[PDB]
Amino acid sequence: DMPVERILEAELAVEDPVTNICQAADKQLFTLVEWAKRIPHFSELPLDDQVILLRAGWNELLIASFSHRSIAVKDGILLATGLHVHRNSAHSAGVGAIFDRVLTELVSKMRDMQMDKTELGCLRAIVLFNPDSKGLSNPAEVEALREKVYASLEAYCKHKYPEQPGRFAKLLLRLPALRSIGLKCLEHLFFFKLIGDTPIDTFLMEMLEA
Amino acid sequence: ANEDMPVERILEAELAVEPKTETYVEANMNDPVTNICQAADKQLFTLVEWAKRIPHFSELPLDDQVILLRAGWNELLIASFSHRSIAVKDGILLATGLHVHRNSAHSAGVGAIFDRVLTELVSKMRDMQMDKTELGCLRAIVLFNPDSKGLSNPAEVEALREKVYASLEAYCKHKYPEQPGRFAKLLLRLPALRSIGLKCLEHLFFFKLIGDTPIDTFLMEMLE
Amino acid sequence: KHKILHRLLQDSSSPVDLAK
Amino acid sequence: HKILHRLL
Ligand SMILES: Cc1cc2c(cc1C1(c3ccc(C(=O)O)cn3)CC1)C(C)(C)CCC2(C)C
Ligand SMILES: Cc1cc2c(cc1C1(c3ccc(C(=O)O)cn3)CC1)C(C)(C)CCC2(C)C
Repeated sequence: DMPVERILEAELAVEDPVTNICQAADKQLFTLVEWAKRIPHFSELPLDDQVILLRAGWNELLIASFSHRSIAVKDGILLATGLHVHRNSAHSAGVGAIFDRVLTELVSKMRDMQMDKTELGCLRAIVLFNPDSKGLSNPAEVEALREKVYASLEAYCKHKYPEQPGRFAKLLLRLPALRSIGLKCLEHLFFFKLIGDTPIDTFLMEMLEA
Repeated sequence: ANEDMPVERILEAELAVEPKTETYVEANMNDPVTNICQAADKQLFTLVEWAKRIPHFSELPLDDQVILLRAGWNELLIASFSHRSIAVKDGILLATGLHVHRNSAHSAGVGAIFDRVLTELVSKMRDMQMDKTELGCLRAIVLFNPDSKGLSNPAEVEALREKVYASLEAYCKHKYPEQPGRFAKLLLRLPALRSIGLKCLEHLFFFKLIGDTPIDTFLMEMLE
Repeated sequence: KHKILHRLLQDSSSPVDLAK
Repeated sequence: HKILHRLL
């Protein structure tokens, strides 16, 4: 059993444009570890398994945290450092194409359906409890845990949005979007450090580190 | 739920493009990469026929049918042969009827992604006993991807996609009422299918640009 | 400009883009 | 690594 509130408790308890974006992400990774330890049963896993899930997941877990929090601002992103990055700001830094992907595939669909925080935290716990991640000492423990989240998400969506029967499936069907933009964000960060013209701080660099 | 997007029509389209038993017979009783790419090219012609048979696809603007197929061919094509291989041990059945064992893929130096297909798609399709109606429904959702860059009416495509997964959900708890989580974990295979399609395109781009694998004309068009 | 896909997408029972 | 491992 993982109650959906404790998941809401976890989301709540932690709260050149590209240089500011990467700085915003570096300090959210410190945040990310403290959130995960708040997800029920996560700290029960083998520690190396905990490591694997976070290194496999961090990329999409951060995208989904700032996408949801940017539903208030229009045509822009609200960074964790309090700064707003408008679309034009990003376009004339040269990251326009992927910045728009986030705007049209995630924040707008988040806004347009009014996805709430509880639902956000469940999707983040689904992304965290990823059973196909290489090298887990027991992917079926993780899998059982992913089954507890999606069960606790369906029951939530129907008790509270009974007039929206397709809502729970609408949530799950943005996860392919989150994975596809997770990967292009990574292609970008490796290209940034290849070029060497973009400062990268020590926790973010470690996540890029092999 | 089933009235305008009926599971029975999507099953019909799936069955209509199933390969013949004979072909598996005549082929199992060139190099693997070239043999896979030749198969894939063949299925591309077939994928179109399959799309015209999906309720309402023919209604979308021609530009949007084009965008939807170019945006999802690879994922669609990988979905077909994964479920087609669900009773095969450590290998895939090609649309030409030829079997490719993972040891052939490893030999040819493409085993890692081949094993991803067997571990993340095929094997889980087996553990579940995913049927062809569910396969057709998951495929219909890939086709009806409203995120596809360039779409002229993404809202209509999202409507078509909502239609499918309302009918898919209804089928599942009708046929499998003792398995409540079954609808969810059917949908959770799509992120996996997304990464593998991406990885698969990386290989094809490599083969086209730097490689020597001959590429037939429709598959080559799909990589332009 | 995608000539294969275009040519394969035509048919008799449906119009190029007019739709209800 | 050292950071993520340490924090956990
Ligand atoms: C580092 C990083 C870089 C980028 C992005 C996301 C991040 C990440 C991140 C995490 C958290 C926050 C925040 O809350 O402020 C912001 N960003 C990795 C998640 C997107 C996808 C916006 C496209 C542009 C670039 C510059 C490539
Ligand atoms: C072209 C292609 C190449 C490859 C694969 C898949 C395809 C595709 C495909 C399509 C259709 C069929 C079929 O059913 O006949 C088979 N394959 C793109 C989908 C995988 C990932 C299996 C292994 C690695 C290589 C050899 C690079």
